[PDB]
Amino acid sequence: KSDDVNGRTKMYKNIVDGNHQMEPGMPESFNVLLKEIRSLGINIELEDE
Amino acid sequence: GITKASLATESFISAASFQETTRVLTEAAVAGKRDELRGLKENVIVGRLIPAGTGYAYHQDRMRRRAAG
Amino acid sequence: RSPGVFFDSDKGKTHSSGKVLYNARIIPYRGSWLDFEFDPKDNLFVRID
Amino acid sequence: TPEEKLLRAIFGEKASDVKDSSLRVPNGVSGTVIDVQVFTRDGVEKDKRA
Amino acid sequence: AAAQVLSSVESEIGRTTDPVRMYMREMGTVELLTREGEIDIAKRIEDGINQVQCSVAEYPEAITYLLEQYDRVEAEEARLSDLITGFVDPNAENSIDPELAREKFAELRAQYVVTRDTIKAKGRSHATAQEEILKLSEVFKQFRLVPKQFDYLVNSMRVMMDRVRTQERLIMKLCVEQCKMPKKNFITLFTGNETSDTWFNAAIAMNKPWSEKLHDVSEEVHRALQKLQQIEEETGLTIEQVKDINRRMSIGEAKARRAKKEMVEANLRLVISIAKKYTNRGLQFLDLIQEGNIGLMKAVDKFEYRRGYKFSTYATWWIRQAITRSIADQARTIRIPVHMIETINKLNRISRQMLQEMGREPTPEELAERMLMPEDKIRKVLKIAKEPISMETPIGDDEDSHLGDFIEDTTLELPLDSATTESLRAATHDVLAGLTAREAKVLRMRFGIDMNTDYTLEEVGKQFDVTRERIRQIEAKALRKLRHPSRSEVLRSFLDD
Amino acid sequence: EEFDAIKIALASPDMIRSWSFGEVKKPETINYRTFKPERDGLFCARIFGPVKDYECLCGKYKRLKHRGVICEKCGVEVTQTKVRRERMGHIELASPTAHIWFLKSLPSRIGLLLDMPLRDIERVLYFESYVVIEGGMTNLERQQILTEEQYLDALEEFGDEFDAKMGAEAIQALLKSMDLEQECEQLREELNETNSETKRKKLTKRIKLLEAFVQSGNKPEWMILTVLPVLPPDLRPLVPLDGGRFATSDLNDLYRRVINRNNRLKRLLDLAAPDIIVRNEKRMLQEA
Amino acid sequence: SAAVKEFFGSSQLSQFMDQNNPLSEITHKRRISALGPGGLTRERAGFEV
Amino acid sequence: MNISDVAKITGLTSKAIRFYEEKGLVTPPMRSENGYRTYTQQHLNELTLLRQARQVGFNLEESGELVNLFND
DNA sequence: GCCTTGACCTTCCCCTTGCTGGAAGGTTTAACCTGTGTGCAGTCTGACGCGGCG
Ligand SMILES: [Zn+2]
Repeated sequence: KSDDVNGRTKMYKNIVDGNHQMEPGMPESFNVLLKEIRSLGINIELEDE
Repeated sequence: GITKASLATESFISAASFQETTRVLTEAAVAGKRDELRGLKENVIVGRLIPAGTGYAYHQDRMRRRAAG
Repeated sequence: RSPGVFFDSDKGKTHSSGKVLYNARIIPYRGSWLDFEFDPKDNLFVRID
Repeated sequence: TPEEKLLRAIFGEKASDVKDSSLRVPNGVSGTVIDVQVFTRDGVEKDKRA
Repeated sequence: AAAQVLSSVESEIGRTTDPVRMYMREMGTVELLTREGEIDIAKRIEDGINQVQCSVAEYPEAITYLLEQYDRVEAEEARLSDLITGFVDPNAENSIDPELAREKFAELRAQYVVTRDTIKAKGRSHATAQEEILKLSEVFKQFRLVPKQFDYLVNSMRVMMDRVRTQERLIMKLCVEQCKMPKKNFITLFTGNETSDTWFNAAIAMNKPWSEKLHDVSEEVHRALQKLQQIEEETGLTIEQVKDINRRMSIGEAKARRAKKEMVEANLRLVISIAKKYTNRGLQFLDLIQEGNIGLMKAVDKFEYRRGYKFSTYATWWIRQAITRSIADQARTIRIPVHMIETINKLNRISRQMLQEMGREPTPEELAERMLMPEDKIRKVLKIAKEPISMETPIGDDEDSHLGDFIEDTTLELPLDSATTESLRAATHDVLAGLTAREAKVLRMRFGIDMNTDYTLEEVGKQFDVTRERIRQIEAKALRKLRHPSRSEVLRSFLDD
Repeated sequence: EEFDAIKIALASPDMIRSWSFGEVKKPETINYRTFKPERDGLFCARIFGPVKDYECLCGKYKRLKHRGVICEKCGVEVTQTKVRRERMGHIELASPTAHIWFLKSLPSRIGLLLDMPLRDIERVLYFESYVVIEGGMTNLERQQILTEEQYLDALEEFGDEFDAKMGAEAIQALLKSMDLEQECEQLREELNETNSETKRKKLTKRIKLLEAFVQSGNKPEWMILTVLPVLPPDLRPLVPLDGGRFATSDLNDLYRRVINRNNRLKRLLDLAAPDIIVRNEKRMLQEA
Repeated sequence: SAAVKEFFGSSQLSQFMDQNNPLSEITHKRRISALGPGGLTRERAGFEV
Repeated sequence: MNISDVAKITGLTSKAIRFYEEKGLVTPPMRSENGYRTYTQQHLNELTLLRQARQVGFNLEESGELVNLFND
């Protein structure tokens, strides 16, 4: 209802099929912040599981 | 003290949220930091479940997955 | 606040002393300011702007 | 896209090289018109209703 | 003394940060010096390049010389353009006709053909051979330097020396890093021979127990000296006089180099004067000041002294042009080249006087008449004349929220129309199942459905088979199959899509 | 989506390059009527990727038909315009420069490391006082401050036999020089003699700091900038509204001036001109 | 003209007056403040004033 | 020569001369390094010939042939 | 429903006079003139660090 795009679209399409289900991802403002740090000379990143 | 305990924290992200994020991330990136994602906030920003409420019952599954890779 | 010249007396902000801090000020309609004041240790000091 | 292409291959309607910019009533509003005012440059033709 | 006072001030800069103070309080150190500074610095610069051009002559290695370039440009029977204007051109202390050049380029040939024979007259350095050297030089020293083309004549030395020099370094890279060698003995012995490895045995005569271990790299060492020796065969003259001429004109150019400096430090204050006269707020102080400094560079780097005026004014207008360009190239993230810029300028220069003599703002037709040029230019100018307005301006009464909230992402999708398009697709292939496999499949590919690319009439044909017009009639067939007012209803609403 | 943990460290020139797609070379953005990005400007689709969903700059390649393909007229690759978000740029510089955070916060974290005042370092990089790189001779020492007249008196005392400088590359080479290790063990044992309040605290923070540099794999070399990254455009846009007027992420201005002075330096670089004005330009960069 | 028109229309003193009621007008012009230039600010200001 | 001085001497303008050179209708004038078309007295009379050729009625082609005649 | 079969149309690029006008992009003038600033900013302030300084 704010950020993630795949989810919002998918679920719209799904409740119109009477489906009350979710399929999350990751937000966008988060990755925005990542870029805006890496601008500052920063090796921020993420660890695989 | 209260606020200084907020800043002086194991993790850094919730510390990096609200009061002088500058010094936080400076002294962090010099140090090779890494948070291990058990705070609430830490799970908020990603949007993952909290380790808590209803979600503790699944986060414990994730914890023994951390043990069992 | 009008122009002219005003006085005031601050309440011992070296409250170690608990002592008065007399000071005086002028204000023009245009130009530069001027501040006269007593220190706690019995000496005048002055500062423009 | 090939499917809108398909529909307009069936019926064959087109669009001109013009479209609409129709001012409209905002949602939920309803009312009565009682005046109009129009302004035009000094030099351009004042059209019919102008 | 200003460094005496910069000492104390810098000792107690009250945590000042502005480089305005730094640069201005530095350049205030050195004062004005002109009106004979100008001319003595000028005489020093011209003496620098004079001793250069003196050095240039008597050329054993730089065999391609001004006579060669003058025949190369005279290769195709003709030229009087600028590249001759640099050439010999004795000033009577400027397009050049043929006969004058052919004469001036002839007695030099005479000095060469009478000079190159005595180089072998009992040595490179014979009395009368050096007489012909010094006489060829004197023949040239009445003349002047010749153009930037001559740059490559100097390069033809450097690119040799750059190589030769490098080989010595390379030989040292092969001789000096692996094994031990002396550095008091190697020098004079190396200076001794210069031609053959006789210094080898002379140096090793000390018996040098490391010199006994001269193995496993000598196949590189002697082959790196081979490169120097083959360059020596290519040159044909062993080097001490080329070094002479080189450092001669090297101090000759450093002369003009450092002499033009004090002219840089002569007139900096006019530069800042003008830049602040124009720091009426186009861009900013310092960059403008710095373009003015380039101003002063090129003003000095070409200067004519003979005119007898003050250097400074010549410089002044050159500086004016440099900065008054650089204001207008940059100072907008949008590029509007200069022509539009001066149009806007003169437009407003007229607009001020229309404002007075009307008491009122102008009309496009009136100043079009006064300027004598047409409307739509003025239109698109004033459309284009204005600048952008800063995403985060405070549109609120207070800092309520800036302009960013008041913007739309009018670019991407409608989820409604996205789902609608999915539904279009679903209904369409459902119908295609209802028509002939041949027609439906061939039309999926003919319109490019079910793949990336769109085939056409004959290509779809000659895939299928050679037909052309019955392919069209197959299309009409499928239309009849689809037209069919029982199946339209899955798209009779997409009728309105 | 899924992942385990966050990871932070200092960034190498090598990796800021590895992230980027191609280097920028000029400040411009577009035409003033044919609103089209240029080459090496700021919105050049070649590096950042295309402008719309799979379309080149001239319209050669379109509609996914040539997927991993390039209109080498301009040189823009056929892709979505979804990567406006992602593809950052990079920039190389003439002389590197120092990150204001790594000193001008309270305690420096870099000058502090060298026990050095801030004021000295200020006097260096705003080009007010030379300093010894390192002691070639026995007379003078590392970290030894020099004013230009005093610099020179030492110079005419020796000439070649020492290494002195004003500017950052000085400091670059300096912090490159040292070793965490032995100084760490020194300050460890040196704690023992006067473990009063001050000596103890100072040695403490330094030892911990050194060990932090060690075991993180971080580096002092990377404290400063031979490189700079460029943020993608849509995060910093430049767009009209209805009235026909553009608006500008003010960042854009903050970028663009910088670039031009860099290249101005590369002009003067061909000249070996008076280093005074060159210092002026360096100052201007650092300030920007 | 630039100065004057900027003042009469972009200072934070000029406002779009109140066409609700007559008294709205007469009071909205019979207002006094100490905000704006030569003035104060609520965060800078306290209780005595 | 100076290209404007030449075009005023022959009455033409520079793009006229350039059009004719594009059509190979005269001796080639060199440039200078700055790029100024080096015209000549040869180009003077070639251009005056090519000038009056069409005022007479000779097209681009046959007037080029007339400058061939002169150059012959 | 497989084949042409001939013969007709519409569009789209490209070409043939004699130039013309426009846009963007370059380089030099000798009478001269030599250290800003320019309107800030009205001083919020308590807790807390730390630099110098005793
Ligand atoms: Zn393209």
